[PDB]
Amino acid sequence: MVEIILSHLIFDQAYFSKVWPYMDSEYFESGPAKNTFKLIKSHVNEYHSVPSINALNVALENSSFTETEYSGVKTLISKLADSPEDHSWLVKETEKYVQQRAMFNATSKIIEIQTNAELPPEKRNKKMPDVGAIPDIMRQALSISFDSYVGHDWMDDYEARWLSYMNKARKVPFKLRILNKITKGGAETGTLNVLMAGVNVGKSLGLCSLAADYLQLGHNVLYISMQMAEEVCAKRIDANMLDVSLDDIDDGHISYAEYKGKMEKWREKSTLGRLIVKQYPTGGADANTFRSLLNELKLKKNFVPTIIIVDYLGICKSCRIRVYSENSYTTVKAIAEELRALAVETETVLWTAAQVGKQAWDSSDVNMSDIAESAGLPATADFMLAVIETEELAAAEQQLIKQIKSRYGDKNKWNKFLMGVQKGNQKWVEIE
Amino acid sequence: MVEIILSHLIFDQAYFSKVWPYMDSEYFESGPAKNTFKLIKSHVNEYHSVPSINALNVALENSSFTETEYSGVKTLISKLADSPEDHSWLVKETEKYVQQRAMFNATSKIIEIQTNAELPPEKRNKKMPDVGAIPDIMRQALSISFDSYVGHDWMDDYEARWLSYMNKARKVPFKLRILNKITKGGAETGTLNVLMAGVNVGKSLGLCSLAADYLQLGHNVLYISMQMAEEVCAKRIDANMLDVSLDDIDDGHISYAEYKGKMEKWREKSTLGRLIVKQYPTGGADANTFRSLLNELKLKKNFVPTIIIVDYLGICKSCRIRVYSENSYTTVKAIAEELRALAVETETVLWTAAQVGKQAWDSSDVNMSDIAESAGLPATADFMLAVIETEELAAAEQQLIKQIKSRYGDKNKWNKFLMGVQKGNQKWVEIE
Amino acid sequence: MVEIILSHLIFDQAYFSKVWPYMDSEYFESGPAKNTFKLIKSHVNEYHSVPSINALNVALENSSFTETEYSGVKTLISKLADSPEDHSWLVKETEKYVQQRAMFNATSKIIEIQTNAELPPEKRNKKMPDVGAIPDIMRQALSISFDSYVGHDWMDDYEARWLSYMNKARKVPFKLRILNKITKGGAETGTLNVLMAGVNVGKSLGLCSLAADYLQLGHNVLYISMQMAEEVCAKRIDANMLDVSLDDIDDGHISYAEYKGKMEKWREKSTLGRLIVKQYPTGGADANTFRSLLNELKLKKNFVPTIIIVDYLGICKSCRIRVYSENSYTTVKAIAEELRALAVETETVLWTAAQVGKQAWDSSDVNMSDIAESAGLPATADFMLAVIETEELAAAEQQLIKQIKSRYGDKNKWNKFLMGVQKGNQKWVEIE
Amino acid sequence: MVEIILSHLIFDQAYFSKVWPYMDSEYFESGPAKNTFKLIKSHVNEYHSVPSINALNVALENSSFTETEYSGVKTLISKLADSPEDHSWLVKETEKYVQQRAMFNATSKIIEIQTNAELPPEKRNKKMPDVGAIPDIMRQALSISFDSYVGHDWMDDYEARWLSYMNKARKVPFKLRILNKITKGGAETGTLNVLMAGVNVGKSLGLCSLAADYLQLGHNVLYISMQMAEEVCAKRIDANMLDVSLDDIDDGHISYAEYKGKMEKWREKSTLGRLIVKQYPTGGADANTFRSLLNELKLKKNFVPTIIIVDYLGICKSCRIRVYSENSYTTVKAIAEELRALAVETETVLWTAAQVGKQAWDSSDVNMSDIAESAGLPATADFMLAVIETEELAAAEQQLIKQIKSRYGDKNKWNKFLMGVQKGNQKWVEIE
DNA sequence: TTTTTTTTTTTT
Ligand SMILES: Nc1ncnc2c1ncn2[C@@H]1O[C@H](COP(=O)(O)OP(=O)(O)OP(O)(O)=S)[C@@H](O)[C@H]1O
Ligand SMILES: Nc1ncnc2c1ncn2[C@@H]1O[C@H](COP(=O)(O)OP(=O)(O)OP(O)(O)=S)[C@@H](O)[C@H]1O
Ligand SMILES: Nc1ncnc2c1ncn2[C@@H]1O[C@H](COP(=O)(O)OP(=O)(O)OP(O)(O)=S)[C@@H](O)[C@H]1O
Ligand SMILES: [Mg+2]
Ligand SMILES: [Mg+2]
Ligand SMILES: [Mg+2]
Repeated sequence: MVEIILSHLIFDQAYFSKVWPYMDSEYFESGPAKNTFKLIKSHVNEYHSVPSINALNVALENSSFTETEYSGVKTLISKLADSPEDHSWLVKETEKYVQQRAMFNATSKIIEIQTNAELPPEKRNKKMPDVGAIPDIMRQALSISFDSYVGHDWMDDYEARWLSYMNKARKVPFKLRILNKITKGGAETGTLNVLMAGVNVGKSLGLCSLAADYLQLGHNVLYISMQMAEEVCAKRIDANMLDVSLDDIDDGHISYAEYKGKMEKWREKSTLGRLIVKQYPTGGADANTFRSLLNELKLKKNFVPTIIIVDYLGICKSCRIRVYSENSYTTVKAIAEELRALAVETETVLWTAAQVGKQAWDSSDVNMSDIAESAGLPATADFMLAVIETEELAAAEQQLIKQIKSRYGDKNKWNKFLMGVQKGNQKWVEIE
Repeated sequence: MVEIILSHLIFDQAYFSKVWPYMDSEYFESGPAKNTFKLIKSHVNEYHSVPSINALNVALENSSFTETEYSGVKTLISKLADSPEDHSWLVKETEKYVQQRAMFNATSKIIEIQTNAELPPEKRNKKMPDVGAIPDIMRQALSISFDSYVGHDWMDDYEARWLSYMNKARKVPFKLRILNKITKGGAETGTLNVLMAGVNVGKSLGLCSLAADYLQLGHNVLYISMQMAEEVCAKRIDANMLDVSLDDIDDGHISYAEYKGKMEKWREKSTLGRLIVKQYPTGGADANTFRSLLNELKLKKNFVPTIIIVDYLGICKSCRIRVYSENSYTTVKAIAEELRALAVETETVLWTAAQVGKQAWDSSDVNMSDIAESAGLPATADFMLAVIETEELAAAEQQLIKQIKSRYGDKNKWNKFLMGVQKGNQKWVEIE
Repeated sequence: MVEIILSHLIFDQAYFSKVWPYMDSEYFESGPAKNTFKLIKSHVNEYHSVPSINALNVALENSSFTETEYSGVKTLISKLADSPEDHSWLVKETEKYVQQRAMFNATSKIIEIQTNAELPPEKRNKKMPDVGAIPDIMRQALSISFDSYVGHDWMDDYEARWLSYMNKARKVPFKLRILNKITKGGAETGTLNVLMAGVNVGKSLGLCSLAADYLQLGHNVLYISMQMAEEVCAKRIDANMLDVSLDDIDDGHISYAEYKGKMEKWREKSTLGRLIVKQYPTGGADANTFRSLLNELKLKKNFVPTIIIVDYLGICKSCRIRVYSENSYTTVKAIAEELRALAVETETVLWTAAQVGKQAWDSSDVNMSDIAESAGLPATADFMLAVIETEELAAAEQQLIKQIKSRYGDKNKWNKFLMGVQKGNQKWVEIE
Repeated sequence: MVEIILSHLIFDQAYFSKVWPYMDSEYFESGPAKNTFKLIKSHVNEYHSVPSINALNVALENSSFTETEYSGVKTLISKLADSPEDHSWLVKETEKYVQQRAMFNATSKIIEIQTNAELPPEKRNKKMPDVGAIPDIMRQALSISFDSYVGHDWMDDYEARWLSYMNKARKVPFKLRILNKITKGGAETGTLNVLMAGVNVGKSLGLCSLAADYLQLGHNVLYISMQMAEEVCAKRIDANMLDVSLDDIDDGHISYAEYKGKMEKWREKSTLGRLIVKQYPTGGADANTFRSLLNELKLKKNFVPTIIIVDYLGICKSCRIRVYSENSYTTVKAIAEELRALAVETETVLWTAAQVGKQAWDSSDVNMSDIAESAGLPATADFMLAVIETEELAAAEQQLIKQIKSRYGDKNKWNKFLMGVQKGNQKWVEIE
């Protein structure tokens, strides 16, 4: 029914107002229909009005396509004529036609991706998406229903807004009291929280301590280590949970009986979730890789995480920018934005680590301007905490956590407090 | 390869154990292959054992099909032979075949769903799923593999992680008591270890001493040199091992009797490894060149290294970044990441050296901020030591090895420790 | 004998382990044999084992091949069969076949090289080697035997190392005993030696004196002067060797009989080499230019230098770097690395010059931190020297040398030795 | 080409004496060309003189030739003319022909060697060289050049070098006795010479003066100005040459009659050169635009300069630096290198100006350390005169010339000298 | 040819 759609795009102002915002060039044909719609779209972009038959003929004469295409477009334009119709049958039929064409294009692209990925490398016609984003494309084929959400009205829609304040399902409480106090109830789902410490100051000890604390509070935690292996992170978690020093495990001061007893005692407790550690090579995982990991975890292991942790965003690969194409600023900003998009998609608290510049190392204070790889990371991150350690603090078994970007509350209040990091047990303890 | 799959299902046993749970009748065909697999599955369900060829013939006789296909099935079971193929290739090829067939089935299913949706509701099939199920089932076809483990589970896999604590399987001792003490068992496999010092301060001296100590502990050590050539390194090793000064070699104070006698005395030891010294042009070798070198070392001789000593990573080239496309920071970070990836792939301890800045060449203390080239090298490294030499230290044949970074222990317990350095013998001795 | 080679690759473990590491795809043909070897090589790379017939004709042959290629590969794979042949005749015949194919490929390559170079520019197919490097390709093709020579085994190659020690077949002695007692026999072959003096302090008087000494020692010397003309240097050499003041050759106090006669005196001496002087514009000569000059000298003048003296390292250009960089650190380091690579490739002692920092001007002592252009140059140099004659040594015709970096020995043993400069004769004399 | 070669062997003397030693029978053909050269070689041997074309015909008349050869030889002899080609093109073309024929013969010989090598050992030719001789044979093909001049060969070019010292082939006098005294006969070709303008001491006045003394000595001078127009610079030149004060021209004291009379008086003198003034915008002239200007002047104006004077080094731009700066050190160092490269490649004396440090401005004495361009100009400059002005020197109409860097001669011989600067006529006169 | 981030280096 392409002829009817074009005719009522021309000879119906009411029809054009609703269907146009959604009409696209890939929904008609590879011949006369697409060319006619391209003519109409160019005229609309140039004059912001629906062209007439004379305007279409003039644009057709000032066009460069061949004789066959010219004749087809001329016949199609000559066949366009308004008919007595009703707005509803046309809008519903157009929605059905657009949905069918979107599904057809999506399945054609799916077949193309499958037949392209099944090719020897270096001859796979790059810039074509991989099989990993096969379902997502189909998800885009179903989100076309002529029902775009205009937005949220402050006065018209306030009961629904008020039924989001006492819900509190968005906030995931910590286990430390100070972190809950500064965040006013803990971190929120669909966010990107960051730890900035430097090199060998913490920043993975803190992530492991957070993972252990969330695990004790009945949470499913997905640790993703882009550098350290799976047994080192698991060893850190074991040291945190079992209250056994990493030196004791290395020096064999803990027996198999004690280890088994502690593990079974933790297992028999109802207030304990599941922690899963996954390792990827440095620069070999992205947002799409994490989504594939999420899907295979949900299917194979029936594991649905809420506290997804990534060891370092700077070590991950952007899923949109080719490697080493853009500078550190753009690449890191894109990676952080994609991670935040993943977090809001799966509705999980995302925790990450970030390096500071060389000038901030061995300094008694770390500012937000000391971020290493990009200034956009603080802009695209919900909460950031700076971990500072000096010789005096190290001798006191304490670290100073400074609130650098506090989006859940006022950062001026409680800006710097001293945590009791214990490096042997990979644990954070409070001083209150 | 359905014939191979069926033959190794009937005959091979470990392949049957690994591949049978991930087998469905929809993966094979709609003809003789499907019928044969159905017969095998029925037999294995009746009797919990793999059938034989005579059993297959009996099942065909008692459980019959239409002769049209029955002839094709009986001629299909005439070629299944033992054919002792290797297990890894067979498993990988079967996995690829089942993944391809799953993708084909998912595409056909989504096409059928789309076709059914187009049909009017009066005559549309009821067993077919709705269009909304198209994405998820596609995901069900994306995550199909033979990997029963998707990650590391803290509570599920408490066993097989305690084994890694009893038997280290990662630690490699240092032959020096101070380094073992500050490392708690020595450097670990799949790690990048760095000695940082000023120009001609003794980066090669320390690396040669470590190589000699590893060689005395029955280790395969591969010394790759982008500079310093080859012979020069073997002379340093000879000075360390044969207890002859460098001046003696270049002044002719050692006879061929002493040299050959000491070499054969070392050869008679059963606790001696192999030391291959390889030379590459400065800036003319990368991680892939190292992988090719390892492959040719494994082929042309029975040499698989456990220690890999790269003389200086700064004078290597990245296997991803084009030459001089990026600055020092990005290139050196990429080189360090590639070297660590090589280390984790080969499960070897990779030692290397790095230069310090121009400002630290005449300083009694060297900080992590004094690293030359990238600041991401300390981030990528697993263990970094700073070699400091001053006039007072040189007057006593000693250096000031300082812990810059340590993923093996707390860097503050023994941060700075004096080490006697015999430059004539190119040897590190410990003060006792 | 391609069929026999492939058959015994598939069906012989000993033959495979003997001949596979020396196999290349450029040896068989441009038809079925090359495709079969590609399949075998891909299988061995992927699974580290020799493929079987089933793996070849099922798991691998189902790939992107045309009908003719598919038929040829099928026929060749079906024709493969194990044949009983002695495993001393097979290896020798395979080695002969490989050598013949390498020679054939080299001949075709040099024919293509000549055809390309015969064509006029703008169509000359860059990155293809010039006509000068025809003999090296043929020589490489000649030495294509199946001998395992990967690196320098420490225990297996101590005989050759001792031969190198006793022959001292790396040292090139100086004519000055002071420079021989600190270098333990002079400079080594594959080395980069540097002089740092300042502005109008030396830095070419020293290079000219070293060239004159090497000329008197029978060495072939190549003086590449980027900053000085081909004649300004020669005249300095004449002043050094003829014991005539540099001013006397300008005012005219030396008669032609003296000049020609003194020259004839040197010519009659059999311990005199060639000091060929070649000038390049300042900033217009790289390592590739020097290689072209070496090839031209070898072909035309039959001149193979043992000493290469570049008048100034910092006014050359980098062959690897394509876009000029305002950062002097990277450019000078790249130039030094390329020069040292050239030196180790040609086994020629390479002397050059470096500029000291303005702070070091009129300073009684010059440290290594006074290097001006780059801090990477001292890291790549094998031996550096500093000239620090400020004001009083000039009145006594003296120059003090500090020995800033010494890779031939301990630089703290004889740090200063107060060389006897003579600027009129442009030479160095000892203070014995 | 063979016809031309034989014709100019018969009918020329310089061509014969130049190309006969490099002429062989195998270089021509297997029919007319080779036989005809054989006749020339035969006659050149029995009678040591070039045969007459009739004598060459007499050789054909009296020689063993097959009917076809004898005819072929007669036709070729009748086809030789005494036409006059240019010598350089003839020598170059016959060299190329000889090189191509030698390469073809060597390639055919190595192919024949390889073919003979792949033959039954019992059955092969003994005279054919072994395969190992292939790389040497090609070398003999590449060692064919009518004239070998790769650089300056010491002990092989001493007679030519002496003719350079006596004839002062490189020196260009100054017309000022003091400047000739300190340069041992003037500046040299292929050099960069700069004057260190101090505190508002000067701006082009000196370079304009240098553009008059060279003009009076007969040299072609190209004055490139950036901060001035052509008319203004030529007005400064007129002031110096016509003895008219600079302000007198603007005021109008000098009339057209006197101006034209003085100009024609200068034109009558045969000891006068040509001055070409070219203007470029500030920062819009790198030392690659100057090459284009020289090419245009040579092609169109036939003006090949011996002196090139650039108004100001700082105003110039680097050919390949992209980013320019009003007063940046990196640009000045690059500009100096590019200008000196231009001087070397054009064999011209290049003069320019640069600013100095404020300390050099306040202090009457100027140190190389006290220079705006440090380690950049006193490294690429053969001569650097420090022209500074003092109120006392001003009151006496003088300027103290100090010699800060003299590659030509000893810097301390005559370092300080007083110059009679006239600021009105823009002139330098000597002081008794 | 400019523009902007980050780093590293060096010169004043
Ligand atoms: N095995 C161990 N035993 C004891 N202490 C350890 C051990 N590993 C690490 N530490 C301590 O933990 C501190 C911080 O460890 P990490 O969390 O790995 O630092 P980091 O910031 O994550 O390292 P990078 O540079 O970001 S990869 C170190 O400085 C050590 O003091
Ligand atoms: N060939 C040698 N003969 C004698 N002593 C040497 C020799 N090479 C090095 N040394 C001594 O050992 C010290 C360190 O040398 P290396 O370990 O080779 O240098 P490095 O720290 O690797 O730095 P580079 O690579 O030379 S910039 C020197 O400063 C000397 O004291
Ligand atoms: N013709 C000469 N007569 C006498 N002494 C000279 C002569 N040329 C140079 N010198 C002296 O030689 C030294 C100059 O060093 P050179 O060997 O020319 O190299 P350089 O000048 O230091 O290099 P740069 O980059 O040009 S500063 C000074 O001590 C001069 O006095
Ligand atoms: Mg970390
Ligand atoms: Mg080194
Ligand atoms: Mg010089």
